Amino acid sequence: DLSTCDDEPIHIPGAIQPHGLLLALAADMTIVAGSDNLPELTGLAIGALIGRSAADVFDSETHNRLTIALAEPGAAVGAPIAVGFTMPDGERAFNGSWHRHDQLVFLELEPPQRDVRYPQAFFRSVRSAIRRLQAAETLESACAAAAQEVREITGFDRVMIYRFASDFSGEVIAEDRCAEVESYLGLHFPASDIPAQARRLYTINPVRIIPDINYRPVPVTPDLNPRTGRPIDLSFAILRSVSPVHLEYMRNIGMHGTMSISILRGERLWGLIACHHRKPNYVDLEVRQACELVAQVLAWQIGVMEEQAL
Amino acid sequence: STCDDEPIHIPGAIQPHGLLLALAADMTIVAGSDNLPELTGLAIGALIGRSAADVFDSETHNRLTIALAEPGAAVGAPIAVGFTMPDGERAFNGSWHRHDQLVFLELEPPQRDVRYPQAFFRSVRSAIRRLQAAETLESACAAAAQEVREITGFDRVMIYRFASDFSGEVIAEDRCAEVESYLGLHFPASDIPAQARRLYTINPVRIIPDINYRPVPVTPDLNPRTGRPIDLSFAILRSVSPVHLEYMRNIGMHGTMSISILRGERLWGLIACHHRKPNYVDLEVRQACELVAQVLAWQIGVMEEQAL
Ligand SMILES: *C/C=C1/C(=C/c2[nH]c(/C=C3[NH+]=C(/C=C4\NC(=O)C(C=C)=C4C)C(C)=C\3CCC(=O)O)c(CCC(=O)O)c2C)NC(=O)[C@H]1C
Ligand SMILES: *C/C=C1/C(=C/c2[nH]c(/C=C3[NH+]=C(/C=C4\NC(=O)C(C=C)=C4C)C(C)=C\3CCC(=O)O)c(CCC(=O)O)c2C)NC(=O)[C@H]1C
Repeated sequence: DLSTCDDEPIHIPGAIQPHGLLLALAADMTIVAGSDNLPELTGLAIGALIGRSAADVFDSETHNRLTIALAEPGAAVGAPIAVGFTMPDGERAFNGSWHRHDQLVFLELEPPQRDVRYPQAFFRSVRSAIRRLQAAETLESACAAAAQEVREITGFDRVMIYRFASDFSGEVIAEDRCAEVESYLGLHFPASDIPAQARRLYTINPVRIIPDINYRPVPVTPDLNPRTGRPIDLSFAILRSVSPVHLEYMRNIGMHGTMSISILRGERLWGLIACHHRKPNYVDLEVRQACELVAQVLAWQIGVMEEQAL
Repeated sequence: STCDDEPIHIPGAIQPHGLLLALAADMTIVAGSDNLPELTGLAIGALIGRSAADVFDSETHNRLTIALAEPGAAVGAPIAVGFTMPDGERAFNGSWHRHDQLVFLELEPPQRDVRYPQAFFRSVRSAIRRLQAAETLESACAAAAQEVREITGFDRVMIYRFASDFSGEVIAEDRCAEVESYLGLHFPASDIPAQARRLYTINPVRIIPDINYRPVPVTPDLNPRTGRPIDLSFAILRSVSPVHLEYMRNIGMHGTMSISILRGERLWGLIACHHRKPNYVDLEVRQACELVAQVLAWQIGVMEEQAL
């Protein structure tokens, strides 16, 4: 008390965070469910899109891009996709990401933030970040370089490299932060801070962001997968509404924006790049992707160093 | 030292798929490519001595001043460019670099395509996974060649490793069934002479989308600081040795791109890409190919086996 930790079904909250929209599609692209904010940011209104083809809802270019993406052999758990609608109004572009799960195709839409951000310049800077990281030659220094790069690209107040021990307790082994915030370097945390069902989720889905912990959830309606007759599994949805217990925990330490990226050493959860901001901090899909690439390169380095000996 | 002698860094010309402008440190226009009127409606004659502010829009001028002002590294970076002009305004995909006391801008008209080229992140994520699963140098190079071919669509992608005498061997390859294999062939050092090699050690990417291009003169071809021809070593548009052009014409490949594989300071090898037809490589693509080369070189280093 609390020892009910592992029991919360965090993957089926029936709701998302309000900063994007979510549509759930059948394989033939009929809309089966949608976030209740679909009228505002866009159409009008769920009961109105339900049963319509997503293809009569978005762009001709978007439908083509999605058909290409979904035909691409080798699963992948989805990817970015540029999305546009034209409506009675009414022409909007979104940063989309799709994914397949639970026998549905999900489309999440985020309005493009930060306001350019020339992508060619951003790719070049990502390459340079990767170069600095790959030049580190010890575990702490690779971890510190990783935290510095992520901090640089995301502007987060405090970026921490959290390493799991064999019992899933953990320690902050590297950190880059603004001098105004507290250091967590060297601090140890028990396993129950990230309970077993979260660790499972974070092994299969390596990126999460909660830009404002004080958000009001938006329901997904109907919250019923027609393929299962049960609530829709939002495990792979970037917009998934998270456990209220975690949000209380964040409020408790005074950080209203958070993101973390799993560091996967093979198929195993080695640690996290954990990021805290004092106020809300929205991070574009492109920047989240750069942070994922950083964790991927860092994981590879960690493995090479682990194979050293002997 | 005979194939060594061609002054490849000073051709006084570029390839016609972009334009080049050269600016003094105070941003006045020093020189530009003769296709300015065709691509922009403005003449070089009307541009020499004029300020960058007086020529590009304010947002471009800002981006560029900020990029150049950034302290520390970078020979250069990508930049989005628009022109001020009475006839209106045109957007270009830009890079700048600094070299020989000049600042260069290279600009290409924006991509217009019926096709859907692949995305930087997905392509790099997938390439690292594959490289990482590899357990030998040869398999790591083959994964690199296969990823670069997938990203680019090139008919043949080869990993060319230099020996200590700077001869070379194609140690991995991916190709379409329609073109011959070069896998396991050795080539003499003369195929990439000493001055090209030195260039390719400091400037790691080269692209010749159409080897039968009509070179476009840079005017004036005279650096005001230096009284010598404009040094285009870091220009991605530089017009390339016509000897190397004929070398490709002779093997029927009309589009090429290569990326250096660098091991610290040493030119270790090339990712060499051949296409039968001209091949204009998407800008996101060339960056992904560059990152593949950097991660491969790291991996080659690891397999070399530690910390000096
Ligand atoms: C009994 C329930 C508890 C609990 C539940 C819980 N916690 C999470 C998710 C996270 N917990 C995190 C822990 C840390 N962040 C840090 O910075 C550090 C130390 C440096 C630790 C130990 C992290 C990073 C997450 C991921 C989310 C994020 O990045 O902010 C969940 C799952 C939330 C969700 O995905 O729905 C749950 C159920 N935490 C507890 O302390 C006890 C009371
Ligand atoms: C005496 C002059 C000769 C000569 C000159 C030359 N060659 C280059 C540049 C390249 N040569 C290349 C060689 C290969 N490409 C391949 O695929 C293979 C086989 C696997 C080989 C040996 C390459 C890759 C380049 C870089 C350009 C590219 O990627 O297409 C230059 C310099 C061109 C320039 O940068 O201006 C010169 C002067 N080559 C000869 O064979 C003799 C006759």
